[PDB]
Amino acid sequence: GVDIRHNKDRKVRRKEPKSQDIYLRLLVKLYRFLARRTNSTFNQVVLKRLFMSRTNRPPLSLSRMIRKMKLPGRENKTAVVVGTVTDDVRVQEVPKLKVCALRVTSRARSRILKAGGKILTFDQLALDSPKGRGTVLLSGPRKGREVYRHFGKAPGTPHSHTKPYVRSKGRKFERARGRRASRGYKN
Amino acid sequence: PSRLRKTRKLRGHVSHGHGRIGKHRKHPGGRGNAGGMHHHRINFDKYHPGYFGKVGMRHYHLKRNQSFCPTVNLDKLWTLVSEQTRVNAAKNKTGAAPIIDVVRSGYYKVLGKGKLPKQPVIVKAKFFSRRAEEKIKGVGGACVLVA
Amino acid sequence: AALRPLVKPKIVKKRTKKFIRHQSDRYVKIKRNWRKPRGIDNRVRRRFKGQILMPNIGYGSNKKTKHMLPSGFRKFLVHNVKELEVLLMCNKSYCAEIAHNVSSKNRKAIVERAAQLAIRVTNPNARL
Amino acid sequence: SAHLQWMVVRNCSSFLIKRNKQTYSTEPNNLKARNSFRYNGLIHRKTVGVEPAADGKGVVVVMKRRSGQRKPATSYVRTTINKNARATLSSIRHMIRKNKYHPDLRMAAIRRASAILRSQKPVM
Amino acid sequence: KTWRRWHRRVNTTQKRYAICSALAASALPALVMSKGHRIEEVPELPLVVEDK
Amino acid sequence: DDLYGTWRKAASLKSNYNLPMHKMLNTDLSRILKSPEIQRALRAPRKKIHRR
Amino acid sequence: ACARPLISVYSEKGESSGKNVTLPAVFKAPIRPDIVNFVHTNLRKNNRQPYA
RNA sequence: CCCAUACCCGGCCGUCGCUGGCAGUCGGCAGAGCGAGAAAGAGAGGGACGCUACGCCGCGACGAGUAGGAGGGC
RNA sequence: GCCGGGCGUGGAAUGCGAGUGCCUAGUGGGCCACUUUUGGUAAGCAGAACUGGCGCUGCGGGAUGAACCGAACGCCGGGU
RNA sequence: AGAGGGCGUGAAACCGUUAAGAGGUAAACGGGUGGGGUCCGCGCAGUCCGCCCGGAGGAUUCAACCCGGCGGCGCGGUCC
Repeated sequence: GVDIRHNKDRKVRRKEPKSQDIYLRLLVKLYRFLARRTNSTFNQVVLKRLFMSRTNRPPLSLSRMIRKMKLPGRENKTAVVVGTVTDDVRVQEVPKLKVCALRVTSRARSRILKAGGKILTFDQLALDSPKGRGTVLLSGPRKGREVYRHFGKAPGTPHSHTKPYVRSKGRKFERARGRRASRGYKN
Repeated sequence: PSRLRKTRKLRGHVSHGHGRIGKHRKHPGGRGNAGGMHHHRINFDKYHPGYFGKVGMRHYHLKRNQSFCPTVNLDKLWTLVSEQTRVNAAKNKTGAAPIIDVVRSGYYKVLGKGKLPKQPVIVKAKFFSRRAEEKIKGVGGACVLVA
Repeated sequence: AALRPLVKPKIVKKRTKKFIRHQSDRYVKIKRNWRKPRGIDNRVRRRFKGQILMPNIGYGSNKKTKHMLPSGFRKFLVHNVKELEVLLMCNKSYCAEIAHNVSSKNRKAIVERAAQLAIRVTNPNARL
Repeated sequence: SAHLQWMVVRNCSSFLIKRNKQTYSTEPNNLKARNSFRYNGLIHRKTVGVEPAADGKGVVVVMKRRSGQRKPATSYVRTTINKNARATLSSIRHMIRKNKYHPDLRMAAIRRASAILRSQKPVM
Repeated sequence: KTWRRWHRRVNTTQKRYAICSALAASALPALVMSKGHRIEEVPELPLVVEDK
Repeated sequence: DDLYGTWRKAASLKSNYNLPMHKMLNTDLSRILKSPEIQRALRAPRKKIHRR
Repeated sequence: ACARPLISVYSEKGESSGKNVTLPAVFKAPIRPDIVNFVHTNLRKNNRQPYA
């Protein structure tokens, strides 16, 4: 008789990707090796991020990484992002880049490579930098999905600016009693 | 796949995943969206505020084509023309500014949502905002109206 | 004179009797195959003294001797002579077993071929 | 490539057979017939294969040349060996050890050849 | 009921993706063996014959 | 080369199709893991087994 | 795929003629069984007859 | 002095944890180590087994269960 | 309210990795006991507080026993 | 005909019979052994495997060379 609780002794985390993609499953075979035989904690983060679901590795825009690479103590390092690099049409000039991502959209290749940049894949990243030396590990906006605007405290609550689920928006869809001070009350 | 569904794992278990005490009866709370002002009052206040009541003017014969005005921001304004057009202006030395016909692309109103590259344009649109007019003027362009 | 295995370890089983379904003796509609009782008052379910035993994972045999025959081998079903060339490199670990529906003219080709490849057969003296 | 194609056939191939809690591969040039990465014959660019001789006396050793990789008609080279037991073992040991041709398979291919030679030895 | 959803639809790019992955695996002389095909003697795997 | 095209020459007989991209160029990690670039950045294998 | 090899056309009698065709780039596409097994087990449902 | 499914000791099964270890099978293009209390360099001027990596291996700790939930079913 | 600069003996003992977000079933008749306690002559009565039980739980003991005393359970050998 | 005119296969409940065993706390069951059958083990003189020594044989016989063929690697430090 031991007085403990087995409620949360099984840690909930991914230990291998649910995806059956063999090219993804080959990368994990490569980085499982690099994570445990190098003391570099960079590879442990990349290993953990390869397991994650698509909703946990959101796309990195092209202008976001430009915004993060124009920071001072940089511009020689390499851009490493486990998600995918989409092209941002609302930026005009493109500096030359050294990018490593899982997947690059067709327009974002042509716009990067036209600027004399360089696109890398994760097998070529390990060849050029095994321990992750001189790289900047980035991530797209994780809570930028439309879904999180419904989360939080429920709507119809004091100071709970949360988007409700409505089948269509209009003047006669959730503009009455809970919302107008003239109709009953409001929050 | 019926072989992946839950009912395959409920075979043998008596209540079939619906409890012995509170059995799976036909309709315990009523059919549909019932009890709005009644025994389901809390659910409609906590998750659908504003569901009950009327507001506004009843417009009878709404013809959606009249109120049609698809806007375009100034951020993606140059995406309406080719990259050849955008480069041949910064290379041009006569000050010759390209004309962007917005209506041709499909939009009507121009709103100014961001920065602009400093080279003049003459946007042939149908509606403008105030701030949108400022950005185009301040760059050095012109705002021409068309119907 | 037999084809002795690699090593013959002392097999030790935690239980040798089968598990019977609850009340499988009192009825003929209740077959012997184990079904976990889910009744709310069932004695067997709530582990009373002197009842039928419920199979746990605690009765799991040793992994060193799991699926091991008394002869220190492990079975492998075989349908034709071509499915024997697999086992010519596991001679001291895996025995061969000719499948049921293999005819009598094909059984007396497998057994002596399995005598050439030195693979043990668990049902050699077949229909014959 | 080799590591790639293994993922495609690790669990779905016409040479794989699973039953009785075991797993086997009936591939031609797969000594030990094991469903393994090392021992698969279709996967790698350099494979070793030891089959019984066509008459029933001796062994043939199958090596795979490196030139023809997508030309299967000429890729595999076979050399029939019919010598004594100590000489046949030393001949297939030198083709592996003194050619650097899957040196992790020398002892494994020696077992298979010895097992074949003992089979071709007269029965009691 | 007759109005069970029988037919399924797949994106046109994935339909084209599957043709790419199918043709490329018909160029590896190892996957064609594992599919069963007795081609242990064919001269070259991406077998091309004359227009005659 | 006209129904699917190369990676730098889009397919002529499709609307705007082009081949899919590769998620990793150098596929065989065997030739990778035995490289001097990797093998210099690895701590020594602690393979001496420790039983109770 | 640092290069695309050269495939030889075979004549009607089995010999290899003088001509040589460049290996098309489609044969170098990624090998995705998961997509092939997805697309195949969703296009096989479109020839299906109803029953009720 | 007697004995419980409790406690100690030992075996075996399983789960959980160490997000543990192993691509180093590096062989006459060889030279067999990384259990070491102490932030860091065995640095250059003919030879068993193995590793279905979705595999294998080592340590600890833990194990009741209706309604209910999930995972695995060669 | 801003900047800027300087100070770690981490300023009680003990123990332990935490934080955080989704989706969510069942339930919404309970019952018993030490102590406190209201109505009632009282009740295996009705109604509460606190904690633990039973329900969902076998086991050793109380001959017998939903709740008491001990003690909570993978399958086994030895000891206690 | 162990396919005999509602006739392919011919299960269970149930019944008849034969064979075996038992029989005053209804039967049946769990755990533990014991006895008895049943067949099986094709059990009954119990291991092969290398390696070296000793004694009797028999081969076309080893090493090293010569010619032909095939293969591997090449940092040929930089072959065409």
